[PDB]
Amino acid sequence: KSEHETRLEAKLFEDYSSVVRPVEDHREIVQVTVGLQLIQLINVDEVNQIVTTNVRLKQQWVDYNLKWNPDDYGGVKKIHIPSEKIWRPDVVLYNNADGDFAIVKFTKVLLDYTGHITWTPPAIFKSYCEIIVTHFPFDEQNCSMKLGTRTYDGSAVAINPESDQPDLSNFMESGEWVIKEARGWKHWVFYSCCPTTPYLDITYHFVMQRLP
Amino acid sequence: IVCHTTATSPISAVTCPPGENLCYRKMWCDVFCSSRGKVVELGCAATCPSKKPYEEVTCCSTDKCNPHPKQRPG
Ligand SMILES: *[C@@H]1O[C@H](CO)[C@@H](O[C@@H]2O[C@H](CO)[C@@H](O[C@@H]3O[C@H](CO[C@H]4O[C@H](CO[C@H]5O[C@H](CO)[C@@H](O)[C@H](O)[C@@H]5O[C@H]5O[C@H](CO)[C@@H](O)[C@H](O)[C@@H]5O)[C@@H](O)[C@H](O[C@H]5O[C@H](CO)[C@@H](O)[C@H](O)[C@@H]5O)[C@@H]4O)[C@@H](O)[C@H](O[C@H]4O[C@H](CO)[C@@H](O)[C@H](O)[C@@H]4O[C@H]4O[C@H](CO)[C@@H](O)[C@H](O)[C@@H]4O[C@H]4O[C@H](CO)[C@@H](O)[C@H](O)[C@@H]4O)[C@@H]3O)[C@H](O)[C@H]2NC(C)=O)[C@H](O)[C@H]1NC(C)=O
Repeated sequence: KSEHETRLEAKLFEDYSSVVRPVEDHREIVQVTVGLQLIQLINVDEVNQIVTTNVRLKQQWVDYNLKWNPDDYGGVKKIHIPSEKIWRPDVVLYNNADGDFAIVKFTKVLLDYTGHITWTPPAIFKSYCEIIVTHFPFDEQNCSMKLGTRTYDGSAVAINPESDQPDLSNFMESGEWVIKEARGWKHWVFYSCCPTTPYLDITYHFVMQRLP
Repeated sequence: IVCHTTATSPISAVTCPPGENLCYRKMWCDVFCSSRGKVVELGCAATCPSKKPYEEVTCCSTDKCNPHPKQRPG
């Protein structure tokens, strides 16, 4: 129990570095599964067409150096540890309407003996929305959220959507708006600094409509 | 006309389709401009794409005349 967990945590971090990618050979590309969970629309600014939403960004990846044998620690096969203690891909929202990056809370991660990490930090995103002016009335807007690693490019870390659609299983509906459609799309983007290596992003969007 | 394109990764050169006779390059700054430089979009077009206040678009009619800004055209 708690006696063994304390033990294994000390063991795991006695010689650990959160500054280098958790792969045995630097040629390896870290595979990170990313899944956006929409929790609640908390603010709607119709003049600027900005919506503030409460979300959670579920991230999963394996840390080569964080493995162990359950038998060596009283059968413990999983433990919770502060996210600040390990390497993280630094996935960020970068089309935050007000600020240039969203509000986030570094919650604990779930780590199992195989080195598999599950991190689901909550965040407050501010997104610009585009009015869908196809049909009258124009009571529909398309809000997007672009996510990608702040520093690493596609040859170091690869983010892959957990699903084609954001997770709305824990979404608290509004009494005045409804989410009609929502999807995430992965893109390979090139920047002027780098002609050969693309930077990756997963952009999630949701179309919301005012109820009659 | 053969044009460079960012529709593929890595960037590649493709025979532009019927109707598309221009090669173009669009660049603009996003939140990472100070470090990665401007976003680069390359492709084929029938007519030069509209430019925005925050977009920089250039068009041309020679083979591979729209390379990544860090590479020679042609
Ligand atoms: C609300 O606002 C939202 C935000 O603005 C808005 O979101 C946008 O929605 C649209 C959809 O409506 C999104 O458009 C799609 O984008 C997809 C992803 O685009 C990126 O990736 C592609 C592909 O890159 C891969 O493939 C090439 C080679 O083809 C490689 O070179 C790459 O390395 C890469 O390879 C990996 O991935 C492959 C899988 O695709 C693997 O095979 C491979 O092994 C690798 O793993 C790039 O080309 C894109 O580049 C373009 O865009 C960037 C920047 O965005 C530019 O810089 C660049 O110059 C290019 O312009 C980009 O990086 C597209 O894949 C997807 O394309 C399909 O649909 C379109 C149109 O419908 C077709 O023209 C196209 O041919 C594709 O067709 C296939 O899929 C459709 C289904 O949609 C089928 O109908 C069709 O028959 C065909 O099917 C075949 O292929 C399928 C797989 O692709 C397969 O499933 C089928 O079985 C079949 O074989 C499309 O363009 C857009 O991204 C969103 N934008 C954002 C910002 O999120 C939303 O619309 C708004 N909503 C409303 C209601 O208003």
